[PDB]
Amino acid sequence: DEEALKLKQQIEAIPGNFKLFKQTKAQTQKLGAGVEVRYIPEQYLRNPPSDASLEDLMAAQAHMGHNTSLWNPANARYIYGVRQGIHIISLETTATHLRRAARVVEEVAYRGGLILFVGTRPGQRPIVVRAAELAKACHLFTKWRPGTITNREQLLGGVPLTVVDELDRPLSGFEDHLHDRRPLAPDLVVCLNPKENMTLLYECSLAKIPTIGIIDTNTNPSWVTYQIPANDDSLRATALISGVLGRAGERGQKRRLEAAQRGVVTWKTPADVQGYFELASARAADARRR
Amino acid sequence: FKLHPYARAVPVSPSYFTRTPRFYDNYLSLEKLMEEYEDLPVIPATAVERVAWKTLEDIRKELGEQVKASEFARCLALVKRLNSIHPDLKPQEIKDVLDSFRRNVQPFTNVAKPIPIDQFGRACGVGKRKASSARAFVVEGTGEVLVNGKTLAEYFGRVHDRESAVWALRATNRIDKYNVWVKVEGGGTTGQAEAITLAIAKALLAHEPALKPALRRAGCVTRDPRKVERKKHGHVKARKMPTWVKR
Amino acid sequence: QEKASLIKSVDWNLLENKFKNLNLSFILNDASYAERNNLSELLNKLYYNVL
Amino acid sequence: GKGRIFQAAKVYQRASEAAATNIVSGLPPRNPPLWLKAIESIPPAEINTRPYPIQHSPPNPRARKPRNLFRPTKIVYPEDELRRDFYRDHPWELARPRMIIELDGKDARFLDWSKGLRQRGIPLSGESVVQRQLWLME
Amino acid sequence: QHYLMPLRDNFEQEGIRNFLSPGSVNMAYTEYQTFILEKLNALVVGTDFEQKDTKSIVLATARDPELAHVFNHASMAHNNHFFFDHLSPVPVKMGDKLFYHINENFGSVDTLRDEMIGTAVSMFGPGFVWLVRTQLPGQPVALRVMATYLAGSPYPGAHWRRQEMDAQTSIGSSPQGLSNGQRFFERSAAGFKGNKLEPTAPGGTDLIPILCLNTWEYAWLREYGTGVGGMGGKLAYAQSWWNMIDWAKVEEEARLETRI
RNA sequence: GGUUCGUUCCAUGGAAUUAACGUAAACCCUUGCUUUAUUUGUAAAUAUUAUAAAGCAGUUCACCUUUAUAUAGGAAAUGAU
Ligand SMILES: [K+]
Ligand SMILES: [K+]
Ligand SMILES: [Mg+2]
Ligand SMILES: [Mg+2]
Ligand SMILES: [Mg+2]
Ligand SMILES: [Mg+2]
Repeated sequence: DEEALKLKQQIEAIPGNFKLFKQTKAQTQKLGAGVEVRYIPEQYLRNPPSDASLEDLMAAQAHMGHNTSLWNPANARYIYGVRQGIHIISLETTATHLRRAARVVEEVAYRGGLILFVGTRPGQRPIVVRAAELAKACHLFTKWRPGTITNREQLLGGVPLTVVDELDRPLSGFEDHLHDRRPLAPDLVVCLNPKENMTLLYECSLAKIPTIGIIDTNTNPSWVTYQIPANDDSLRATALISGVLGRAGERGQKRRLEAAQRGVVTWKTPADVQGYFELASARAADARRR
Repeated sequence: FKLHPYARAVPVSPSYFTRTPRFYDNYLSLEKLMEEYEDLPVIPATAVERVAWKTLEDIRKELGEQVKASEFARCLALVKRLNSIHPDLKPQEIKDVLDSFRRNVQPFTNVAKPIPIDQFGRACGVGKRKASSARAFVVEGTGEVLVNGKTLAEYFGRVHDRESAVWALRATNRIDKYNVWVKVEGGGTTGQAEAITLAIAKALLAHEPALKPALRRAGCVTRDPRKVERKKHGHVKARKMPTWVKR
Repeated sequence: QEKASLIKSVDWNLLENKFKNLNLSFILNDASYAERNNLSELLNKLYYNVL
Repeated sequence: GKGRIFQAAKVYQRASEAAATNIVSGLPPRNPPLWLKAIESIPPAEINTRPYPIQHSPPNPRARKPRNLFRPTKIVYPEDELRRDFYRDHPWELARPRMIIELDGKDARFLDWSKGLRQRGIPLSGESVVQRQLWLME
Repeated sequence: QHYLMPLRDNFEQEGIRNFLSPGSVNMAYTEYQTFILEKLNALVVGTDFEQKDTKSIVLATARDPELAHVFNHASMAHNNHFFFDHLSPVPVKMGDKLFYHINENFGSVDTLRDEMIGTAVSMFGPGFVWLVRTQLPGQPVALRVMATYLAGSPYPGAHWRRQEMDAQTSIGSSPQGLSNGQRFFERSAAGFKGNKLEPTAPGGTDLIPILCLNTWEYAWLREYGTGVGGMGGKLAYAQSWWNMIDWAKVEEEARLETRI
């Protein structure tokens, strides 16, 4: 039966009508009147804000804590009151702590530090990956493997590294170093759900690594160095907080690379690479006489 | 020649601390393409050419990572989604990344050679049993059967074995259509009888290939691989053990 | 990668699969290439020749 | 105490001390971590201290030995009494779907209840009657 | 919320030369489009249509009988702006390509003039007269004249409200009357059951409105008066309109594939 | 917590990441098929028993069922083989 032929015409007509459909769309779509678009779900990723206001935080549902019964009474310092059977986090407290964390993220990126954004909940992968992209950092959206910091030789043994200068240009002549070197640990960890991964945060406490976390009404605030009291169960509040910290890192990386063009390095060679220079000159000093 | 004064080690990939760096780097690239070419039209799955995508094992070996089946199952749903894009409208970027997920494995081909028919119209079939091997030459005839020159009754002194030797012709009701000239060797009475069953069945299919569905249900196509088990040291026979004394 | 298995696929580079008819009367008889008559021209395409 | 000892609030103090001197006595200390100077002047905030929470309602004056002093209190407004009155007289007004999803949190910037029930940005709902009632009643 | 957008060439300030006074276009667009948008806002203030566009509200509220009142304000705002958006401050010379199809389809540009103008008066009711571009998958581009009623939309995705034939003077016992009556129930029954009468292409690329003529009284009653005595009126309004058409833009939106 | 002949595989754990041995795989005999060889074995022969080197083959395909959608299982002389 030729009933499949006319169906073929449909598959052959898609390139045609599609081009025509897209053209006519740009003609009669925005004629009637203008619309004031105040919210788009994809706004926190496409164009995150540099700073969060009280209205942005409240609209993102960052003030909705957990049930009053499931509360860590230690973090009663950030709670504004009780309503709808839950604890309300003070909007002023979330804003102040968020502007402070943004400074930490900006300075660590300004001093050439390695940052790690960690959001493991289901719908947090696009958020963490976007934040790490802006700040030129690392991302983690799956279950943290216990020991990736305190036991980095086993877990991060064969992962490749590279040596770069103040302008992030790859330097040649460190082949012997990169082969015999201890794997890297993050200089800053931004956790979007501390309650769910305390193994990661405890290794940062042992390794002396500063950490930033979203502390919900039931989360222990002693697990991170810099707390951001806010609702960690909302993907709208997590995208705003993460986007604001991503802009902080981006704004810090811009200053670091601008100072480099002027010949001003905002950091010093780490101790790991520093020692390599010493023994490297020794091998040159040995051959100096011989 | 001297090294650069300012230098610091930096991870190459952004997925440095993840479980599988190389996998996520490739998975995030698909997420970026899908999010970019989501508006392009698609084609119903019925009109999508079937492709043999790689397996979870081919990826583990290729990337040298211990990828998870659940995380790979969702990475496979993207390539199937992107593959559904219209070919003409499909960008060159998606065409290339998809070619890296194709599985170009070809199974080995082993086709048996068909049994010919001699110029005199006789086809030779071969059957085997416990220790016997038969060669049956089936020809258009009246129903005369010879086994090593002797008649069917002068050779098998057990009617059960006679019916089993020519069971293929009996099941298909063709005893009076062909003449068989069998030549058996080795084995015993029942071993040779069942060996001729398979021999005539194969030779018969050379004349009328459309009888295999019937010889199947008759049980004349299957080769019975049962064989005497060897004697094993410490045993009286293949499996019989000597008397075990507890005290 | 070491503990990874191998999928059995036909290797068409093997000399056994590349020529399923090993008789020179068929290989050198203008089968695929244009005028590869000389048996040497055929061998040079298969093996590494030091000469 | 099953919990572990988290010293996250003292990463700088611990890291700065380990970097003060060199383990090989007689040599200058190596360069510290790159994050040490970044948060040099951004100390952590005080945690675990229990303050007197905001009192959204007057505390019981007759109480002589009050308990739950460090417990957050319930937020109550004069409109709560009004909302309960309206929606109890109009139960099927709850069947009209209402979108509590916020757009930008700037709804209260265009609400002038001296005009009427129809405002900008919000739909005509039982909330409009409560806000209009409260304005007239005050 | 939906806000009023400026016009093409400051018509609100100066208006058209010899088609509408600045005061008339003010009462026709500013003092009316704003009135419609105020009512449109109240209907979508707390619904999914709060941030959607006018045409998006048209196609989304076409068949739903519980949103017919929302369709009117959304379709009216889209149709009204579509009318002023195709007017030119100065007469434009009709392009060659468009000048060919009009003659091939209608016979002559002057024939198309009387057909549209004749349909505006022959309709005797506030509506819109459209110049539709129909092109089936197998057939070529063909131009025709479609006349919609109070707020009907020409787009195929909103055929549910393609109000193009009154029922009080078109459905009767006469031979032609019964035919119209049959088509009436055939549509209502087909639309209700979900069946489609005229197969259309995906994306609504079948009909592409190019030109429009707003015949509502608020656009001409003030300028051209009632029309008693043959002077002015709805007739002269349609005539003067034909001189200010933006044939340059009309030809553009038409997208007449070049085949000469 | 499921699943498997199986610490097999999947998911998961506020701690795991890996190594060796056993296991498994592979090997030997056996089963079907392909190529090679034909005496001292084979009635003849246009090559089919036997002999013995290498290679291929299965739970493969079809059907049915299928959890948390992640990993699968069942049916057994009347699907193929
Ligand atoms: K025995
Ligand atoms: K053999
Ligand atoms: Mg929570
Ligand atoms: Mg484990
Ligand atoms: Mg074993
Ligand atoms: Mg001999």
